[PDB]
Amino acid sequence: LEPGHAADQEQAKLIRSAIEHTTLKSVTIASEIYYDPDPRSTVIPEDEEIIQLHFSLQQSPWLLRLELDRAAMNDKDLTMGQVGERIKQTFKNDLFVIWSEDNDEKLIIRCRVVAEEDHMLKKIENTMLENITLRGVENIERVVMMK
Amino acid sequence: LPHFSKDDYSPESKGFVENSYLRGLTPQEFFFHAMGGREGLIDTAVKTAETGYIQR
Amino acid sequence: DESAPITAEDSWAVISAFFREKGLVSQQLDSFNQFVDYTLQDIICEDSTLILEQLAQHTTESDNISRKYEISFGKIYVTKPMVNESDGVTHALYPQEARLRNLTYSSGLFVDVKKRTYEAIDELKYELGKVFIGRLPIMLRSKNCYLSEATESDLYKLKECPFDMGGYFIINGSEKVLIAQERSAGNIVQVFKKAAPSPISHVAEIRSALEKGSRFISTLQVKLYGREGSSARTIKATLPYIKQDIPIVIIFRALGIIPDGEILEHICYDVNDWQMLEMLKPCVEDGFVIQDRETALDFIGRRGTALGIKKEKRIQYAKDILQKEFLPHITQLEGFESRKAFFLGYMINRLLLCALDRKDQDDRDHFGKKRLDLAGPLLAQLFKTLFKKLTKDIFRYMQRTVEEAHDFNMKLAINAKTITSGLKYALATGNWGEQKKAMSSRAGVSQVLNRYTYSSTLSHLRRTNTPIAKPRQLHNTHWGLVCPAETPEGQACGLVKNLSLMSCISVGTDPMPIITFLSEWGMEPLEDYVPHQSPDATRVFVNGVWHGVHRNPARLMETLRTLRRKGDINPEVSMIRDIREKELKIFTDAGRVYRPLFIVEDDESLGHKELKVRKGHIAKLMATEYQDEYTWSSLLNEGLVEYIDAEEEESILIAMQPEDLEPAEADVDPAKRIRVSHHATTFTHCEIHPSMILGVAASIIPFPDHNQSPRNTYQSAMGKQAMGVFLTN
Amino acid sequence: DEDPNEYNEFPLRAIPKEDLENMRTHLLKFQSKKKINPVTDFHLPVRLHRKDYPWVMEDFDGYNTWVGSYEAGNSDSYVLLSVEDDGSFTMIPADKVYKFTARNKYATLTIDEAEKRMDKKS
Amino acid sequence: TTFRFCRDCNNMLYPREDKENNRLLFECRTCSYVEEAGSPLVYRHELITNIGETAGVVQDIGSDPTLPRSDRECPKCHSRENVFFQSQQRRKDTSMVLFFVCLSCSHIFTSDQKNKRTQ
Amino acid sequence: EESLDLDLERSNRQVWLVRLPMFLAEKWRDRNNLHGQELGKIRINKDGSKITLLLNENDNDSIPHEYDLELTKKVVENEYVFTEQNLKKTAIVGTVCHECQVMPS
RNA sequence: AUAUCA
Ligand SMILES: [Mg+2]
Ligand SMILES: [Zn+2]
Ligand SMILES: [Zn+2]
Repeated sequence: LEPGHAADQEQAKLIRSAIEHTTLKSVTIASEIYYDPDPRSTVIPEDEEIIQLHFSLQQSPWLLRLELDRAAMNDKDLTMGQVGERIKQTFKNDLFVIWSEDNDEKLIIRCRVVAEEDHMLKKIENTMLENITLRGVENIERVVMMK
Repeated sequence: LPHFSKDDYSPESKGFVENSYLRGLTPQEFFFHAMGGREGLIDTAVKTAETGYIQR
Repeated sequence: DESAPITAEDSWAVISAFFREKGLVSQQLDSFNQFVDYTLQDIICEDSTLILEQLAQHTTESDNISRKYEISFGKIYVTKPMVNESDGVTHALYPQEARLRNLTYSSGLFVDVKKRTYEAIDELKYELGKVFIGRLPIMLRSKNCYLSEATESDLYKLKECPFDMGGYFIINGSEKVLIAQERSAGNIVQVFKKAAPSPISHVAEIRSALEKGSRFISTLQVKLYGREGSSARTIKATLPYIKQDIPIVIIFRALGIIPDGEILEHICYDVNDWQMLEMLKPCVEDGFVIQDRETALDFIGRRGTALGIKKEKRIQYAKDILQKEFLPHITQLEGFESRKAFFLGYMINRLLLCALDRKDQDDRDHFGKKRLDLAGPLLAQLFKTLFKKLTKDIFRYMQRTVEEAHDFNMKLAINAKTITSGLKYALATGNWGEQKKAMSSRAGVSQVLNRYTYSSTLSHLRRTNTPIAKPRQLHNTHWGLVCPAETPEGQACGLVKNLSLMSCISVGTDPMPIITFLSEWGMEPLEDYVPHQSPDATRVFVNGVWHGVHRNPARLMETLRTLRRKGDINPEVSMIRDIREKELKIFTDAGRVYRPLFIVEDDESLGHKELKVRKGHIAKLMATEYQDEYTWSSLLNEGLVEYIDAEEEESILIAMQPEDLEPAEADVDPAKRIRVSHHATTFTHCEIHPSMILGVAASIIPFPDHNQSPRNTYQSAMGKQAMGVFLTN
Repeated sequence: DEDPNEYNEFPLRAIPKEDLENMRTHLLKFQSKKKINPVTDFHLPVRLHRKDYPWVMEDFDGYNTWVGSYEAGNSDSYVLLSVEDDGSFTMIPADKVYKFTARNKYATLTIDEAEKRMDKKS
Repeated sequence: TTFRFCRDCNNMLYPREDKENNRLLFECRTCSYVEEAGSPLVYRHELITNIGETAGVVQDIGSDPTLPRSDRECPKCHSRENVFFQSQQRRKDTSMVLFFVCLSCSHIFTSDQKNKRTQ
Repeated sequence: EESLDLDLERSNRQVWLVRLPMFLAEKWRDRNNLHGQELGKIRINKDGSKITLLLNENDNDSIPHEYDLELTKKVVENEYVFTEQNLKKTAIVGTVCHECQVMPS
C-alpha cells in the first residue's frame, strides 16, 4: 500500500476491490430469453414496476432477462447501477438496458436489441457473461488482505 | 471406509489417529496412517531422481 | 445354547477353516484349473474349423469340378505330465526329476481332428482321429499335477516337501511364477473432465472388448465439444474405423431411431428435466441435415476408412461398422439397433449428468474398476495367439498338399513345436508374447520363484504388477484386498501390490444362467423399453451390457442374494444395488478381487440385528479341527459368510468386531486404545478379523499397530531377505 | 375355492400345425407418432415388397413409404390369438415382428445438397 | 423451460414470431406444423442451480444401509425416524446443509437455519 | 392375386397378442395337429376381469396350474398382423385390439 | 532384462 494509508484496512479493501477481477458471470443467478412484444408493457408481472419508472422520470420484441445474486453483489462490492452501466457501455446504442433498483426485492436487468433474432440474443448473453468485465484487472483473481 | 456411514466428516472418519503408539492403533487408524505413510514413501522414491537431475 | 452369539476368539475358528480349505495360493491354482478344464476347450472352438475350396474352370473334363474340404477340431484331451527321452521311450515325470534334469513339467495336448470332403458340378455339397498338438506346462498342485491328491507321507517319498505350496511351473528345471497383471476392467462407462486447454470439456469412454473371441480393443469416445461458457456445445462420437467424430443424432438415425424426441427419449429419461434437455437442442440442430436412416449411413460411410469411393459401397460399409466395430460387447449380431441405441443414450445421460455437476468424474483408481489377469487368462491370451499361429500354418499346408495331391499327411500338417516351444519361451524368458521376435511384449510376467525363506516364497506367489491417475497411493478400495504395508521403496513403490490373506480373485463364470434367471423374475427387456411409461425403472446390467429394466428391484435383489447365499447363483458373482442411481450391476467377470465377510441379519426373533454365525457353528467347525464334515464351503452354502468385491463393498456396512459392535449400552480400562461404537442398526456384514487386511510379510510383524507406518513397510521387504529353513527337502 | 361365480372358458386350439399361412403370421408395428390411419380413402391401396430384407410399404405415389426392420428375439415369444365364431381360440406363433419403417417424405432435391452446404461449412 | 414436439413428426419445435398479431409460435422444420406458445419464456440459463440437491430419492431410500439415521422430529408426521444426506449437486462451492427423508411420511426436510425450502 | 399387394384390414378384424413363456410354447408344440392341437383353455373370470390359461390334462400329468395373464395397453402404437402364405400372398389379417402377457406359473 | 541394495 501507499506510504500513508499502510495501517488503513479500509484503504486495503478499496484497492482489493479495484484490482480483484469481477465478471458479469460471477454475479448472475440465471439468464432468461422471453418473448415480450410490447416494449412499454411486460408479460412478467414482477418487472411491471421497473418499467413504470425507467420510462417516465422501435426495438426488439425478444427480451434477455437476468437475475443477479444480492449476496454475491455484496462480497465483491457492486451496485445494480454500476453493473448495468458496464453492459450499457459495452453494447453502446445497439442494446436497450433497464434495471431493478438495489432496494427492490429481486435483482433484474432487462435487455432488448435495436427477421431472425433468437440465435442473435444467445450470442449477446455469452458475450455478457464471459467478456463483460465489471471491476478488477484481468488475470487477477482471489485477492486476499494480509497483515 | 465401508465401516462408516455416508457424509461422515468426523475426525475418526477422515483419519484422526486419537491414540499413542504405546496404546496402539484401531484398524481404521492403522489403515489411514498407512495411506498417509505411503505418501511419504512415494515422494522419497520419486524426489530421488528429479533431485539428481537438478544437480547435474 | 448352540444359537448363542459368537465371541471375538471364535473368528479364528472360521479363519482356520478358510485356510484349511483354500490354502495360501488358491488364486494361482484356481485360475490355472479353470483354464485347463474350460478355457482351453473354448480356445480350440472359437475359430476352430478351417476350409479350402477348389472350384474348377468349367471348361470340360477334367474341369467343371467344384470342391470344398473341411478340417474340424473336437474335444481336447490333456494327459498327466510326461517326458520324451532321447531313446524314444515316453514315461511319467515327477517334479523332482524335472528340477534335477532341467526338464519341463509339461503334459501332452491332444485334439480330435476330422477331415471332411465335399463336391459339386459346374451348388450341392456331397460327402466323398486324435492328434498331438503340443506340450503344455503344468502348474504344481493343480488338478493335472501328480502332487494334487498327494498325502503327507506320499510327498516325502516323492522327495518333495509337504510345506511346499505349489503355484509355479517347472521350465527347464527352474521354478517360474506367473505374476498377476493389473489392468483396467473393460466394458466400463467412465466420464472424465478434459482439462482447461481443450475444445472438448468432458468425455464418456467405454473400453469395449469380448470375454473371448479375437478381442476387438475398440474404445468408443462420446465427446462434449465446447467448454463451460462457450456457445454451441455439441456432442459427437468417435467410431472405430471412422476418422471423424459423428454428431450423436446421425448415429441414432443410422441406428433407426429417426425423429428427435424418440432420440431424446433414449438419452433423457425424465420429461420434466428441462436442464438436460436444453443441453440436447444443439445436437438436434447438428443432426438436422440428415433426416432418414440411409442418408445417415452415407454420411458415416463418406467419412472413411480411406473414403472408399462409390455410393453403394459407403452405405454398405456404414452398416458393417455399427454391427462389427461399434459397441462390440452387447452383440456383434444383426438386429440389435434398439439395444445399442439405448446404451449410447445411457452413455450421453452419464456424459451430461457429470457436466451438469450431478455426478462426480469417474475415479480411475477405484479398485473395483481394476482387474487382475492371473495364470489362467495369461495362458489364455498366449494360447490364442499361439493357436491361431498353428491354425494358419495348417492352411498353408492344405494349399501345398492340394496342389500336388501329395496325400494330406497329418504329421507334416500340424507342427507340434509351434505351441510347445511357444509356451516354453514365454514362461522361461518372461516376454509374454510371440516369440524370439518380442517387443513390445511385457517382460517379467514369468519369473524365478524366491526361495530364500519360506515367507519370501509365499509373498512371491501373492505379488501383483501394475504397468505404466495417482496409482502409487494406498486407495480406500484396497481395504481387505491388498496389504497396506507390503510395497517396495523406490521406482516400483505402490505399483507392486501384495494380496491380503483372505483375498481371492474371481475365476470367471457364465452370464446366461443369470440373464435367463433375471427375465423370469420381472426383467422387462430393453428391446421393449419405453422410458416415459416406466420412468423410475431400475436399469439392470450384466458385465456392462444393459439387458433391460425392473419395476420392484427391492424384491429381485433379495431373490438374487438368496440365490447366491444358497449356492444356486455362484458365490464369486458380484451384484450391487445403487438405490439413488436406480441401477443393478451384475459381474460373472474374471479378475475381480474379493474378500469373505460375516453376514449380519436384522433377522433374529430374540432381539436386535445379529451375525448369522452362532457358537454352535463354531464348535461344529472345531469338531472337524479335532478330526485332523463341516468345511468353509459349509459356512458359505449355509449363507453365514459371503464373498464381496470392491464394487459391492460400496453398498454394504461392516462392523469391525462382532461382540464389541453388536448390543447397545443399557470403570473403563485406561491402558487399552480409544475405540468408537456400534451406533449402526443398519449393519449388513461383519469383519471376520481386521488383521486379515495384511499380506503374508506384514503378518509376521509383532504389534504392527504400535509402529510408525513405514517401519512396517520396511519389515515387509526385509523378512524376504532373512535366512532360515525355506523347505524341509 | 368353491366357485359361486361363473367363468367363461374357451377351448384353445393350441396352434394348428397345418395352416396355409401356418408359416407366416407376422406383426407390423407402427409408432403412434407416425399417425398412420388404416381407414383412409387414400390408404385404400397398399403394396408390401421386400427390398433387395427390410419390407417396403407404399401407398399410391404421393403417399408415405415405410421401411420395416426386424426386432431382436427373447425367451418368451408372442402368439396371435384369434377367435372363431364359435368361441374357440386358435393361436398362431408370430414368425417375425417388424417395426415400420416408412418415409416422411420431403427428402427429395436435398440431403446431398444440404451436407455439401454444411461442408461449405466446416 | 419444458418444450414440446411436433405431433405428426415427433421432431422438435423452433420458435417463430407471428409479426402481424404480435404472438409467439412453434414451428416444425420437417413438416408444415405450427402451434402457439404456452409461455413467453423460450430459454432459461440457470448459473446458481439448486436442481440436483434432492436427487435419487426413491421410496427405497430407507433400504440403503450406508445412509445415516437421526432422531429429528418430522415437520409433517413428527416421526423421529429419518435417513440423511448432503446436497447431491456435486459442486465445489456447495453448502454442508442436510436433507432428511422421513421413514414414514417421506417428506424432505432440511437443517438450513438461514433459509426455508419445499424440495 | 394382385401381386405385391396387401390385403383387407379394412374389415377391422380384431385379434389379441399374447406373450407366452418359452417353456409353455414348448409344451404346446407337443400337441398333435391331428388332435387339432387343443392345448388347453382360457378362462375369463368376472368380479374384475381376470384371464388365465390352463394346460390340458393330456399335456401334463399333475393338477393343471393356471397361468395368470396381465392385461396390458396397446401403448402408443398400432399393431397389425399380416400373413404370408406359401403362395406368398400378403394379407393384412387384423389389428391387435388387446395385449396380454401370460405369466409363468 | 527382472529382482535387489543405501
Ligand atoms: Mg544407510
Ligand atoms: Zn412435424
Ligand atoms: Zn414424516
